[PDB]
Amino acid sequence: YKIDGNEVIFTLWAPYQKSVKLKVLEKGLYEMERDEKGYFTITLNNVKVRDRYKYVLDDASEIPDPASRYQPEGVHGPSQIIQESKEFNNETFLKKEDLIIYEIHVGTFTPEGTFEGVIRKLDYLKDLGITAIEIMPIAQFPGKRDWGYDGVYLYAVQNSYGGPEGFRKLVDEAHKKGLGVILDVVYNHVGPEGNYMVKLGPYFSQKYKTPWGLTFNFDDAESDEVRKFILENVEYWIKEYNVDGFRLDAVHAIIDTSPKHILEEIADVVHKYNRIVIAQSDLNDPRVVNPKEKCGYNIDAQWVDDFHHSIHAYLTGERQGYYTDFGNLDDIVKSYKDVFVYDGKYSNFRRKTHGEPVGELDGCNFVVYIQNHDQVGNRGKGERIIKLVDRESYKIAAALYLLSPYIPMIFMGEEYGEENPFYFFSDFSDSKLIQGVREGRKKENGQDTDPQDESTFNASKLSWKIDEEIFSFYKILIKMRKELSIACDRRVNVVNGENWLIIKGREYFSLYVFSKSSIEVKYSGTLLLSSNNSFPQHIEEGKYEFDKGFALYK
Ligand SMILES: OC[C@H]1O[C@H](O[C@H]2[C@H](O)[C@@H](O)[C@@H](O[C@H]3[C@H](O)[C@@H](O)[C@@H](O[C@H]4[C@H](O)[C@@H](O)[C@@H](O[C@@H]5[C@@H](O)[C@@H](O)O[C@H](CO)[C@H]5O)O[C@@H]4CO)O[C@@H]3CO)O[C@@H]2CO)[C@H](O)[C@@H](O)[C@@H]1O
Repeated sequence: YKIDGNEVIFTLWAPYQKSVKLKVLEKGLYEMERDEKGYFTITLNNVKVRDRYKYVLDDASEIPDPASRYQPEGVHGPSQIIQESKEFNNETFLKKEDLIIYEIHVGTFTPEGTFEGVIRKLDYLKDLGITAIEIMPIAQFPGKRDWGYDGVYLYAVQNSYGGPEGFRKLVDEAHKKGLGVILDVVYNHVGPEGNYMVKLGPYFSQKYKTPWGLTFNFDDAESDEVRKFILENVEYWIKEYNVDGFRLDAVHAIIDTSPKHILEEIADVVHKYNRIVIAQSDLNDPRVVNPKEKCGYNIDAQWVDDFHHSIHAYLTGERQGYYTDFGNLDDIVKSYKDVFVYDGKYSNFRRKTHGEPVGELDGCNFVVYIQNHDQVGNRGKGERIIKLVDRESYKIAAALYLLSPYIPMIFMGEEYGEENPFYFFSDFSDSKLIQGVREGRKKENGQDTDPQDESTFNASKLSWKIDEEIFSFYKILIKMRKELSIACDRRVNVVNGENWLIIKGREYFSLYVFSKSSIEVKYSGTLLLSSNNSFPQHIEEGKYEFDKGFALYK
């Protein structure tokens, strides 16, 4: 819908449909006008905020507005008219160079499990030193318990998180404290329950498919209209919620043979309105992130799993699944200096040459992390990294990524040493999709807890039980990162021995000692932070025997 004066126009794209009725609960049932492209319209003046509606089909069946701005009673319920309060700054205050990201899943972040709860932690976040929070998909999904990837109404803010007014409030309040909100949005597929679009027109592709559901149609017959639906969604989050930016989910699953790729156009929209886009890409292809004049889509930054895997594999000894491609110290140094470990070499996991070099792009085209919703949640037993390594090792990990040239991302809970798992959970009601997610989860991941069990979700709620030592260490890591100008700067000299490595920047050097070992230190510096009490205040060039631990010098 659109609010013009006293009156509101309803627009529904539905080429498969012969005629559609607008049905406003308590008001009437109105026949809509059809243009030759398959759009049905009607201008109404008896309509006010909070009115509810559905569309009734050829079928006589009723369905919610797929473009709904609010789904008060979940995915099968009526759509409802929201206040179009359309103030948005023309510019985000977030500077990409300065970005430190905090990943949040509203549902489990906080005893409340709502936006209100996240507002309550804003001081904490601000003080920690984070500059922007990334919110996992809030697009209306079935039930109350879901990561968000089963979202099925791209424009509706999940009822149970506190709806539109809550999300709006969360972003006004984070702006008030000087933090940005980044929104995780899903354009690659659509959840299995509560999707009605199939009945309306070719929203989805015959050609291609994703593991998680039906993919959008961007390049076959009738795709102008769907390109539009997605592009207007990024416009909408910006204007109607004043979001600062986006993390785009699984971009490698957004397939488009059009003359200009839909991803280049998404970036275009966000840049038109001066915002930030991060892509999750498994492609290891600089094309996602390269400028247009270099044939790229010009997305601002992309997740680099190779950094995370390097660290995790090495430190944990783990080799299941994608970890088989990793394990050596080498892999960490590689990712530390060429960004991608798979930059065009053979992957035994994938059984093909994977990736491409990234060139001279600086570090702030990439985001790195030792934890996140996937790298915890996709483990059968949801274990956080903190269960898989010792204490020294955990802090060494935090240092490796927060002191890296790349944009770092903390996974809610990581900073204070959360020990509770993060499981896959879902809340479908359809007994065939309940049966399907359980059997799927059991076999891709070896997940023994039931995703549809409420306890599984509860187990995943952050404890807020603070480990002051770990928390303090993060606080300083973040501070020192800013003071030392580490951000984006790829000019780092890295030496390694069997069980240690030293990384040296323009302003600093770090000691990463994985086992007691004897090291030649080529620099002089004074100590900024350390994982132990065993490193000197001031060190000089010379050879030293260190115990497992990390240290930072200037
Ligand atoms: O009817 C359609 C479809 O339904 C069924 O599929 C079910 C799956 O079996 C079940 O596992 C579940 O999938 C979950 C994933 O388990 C979970 O990992 C998550 O994944 C999202 C990530 O969180 C997100 O960050 C992103 O990450 C990556 C990709 O970038 C890339 O590297 O590939 C991996 C490998 O999977 C991803 O982790 O993208 C993910 C998806 O957006 O969320 C999904 C969705 O909830 O869910 C469905 C049903 O709930 C059925 O079995 C299937 O056969 C059928 O075709």
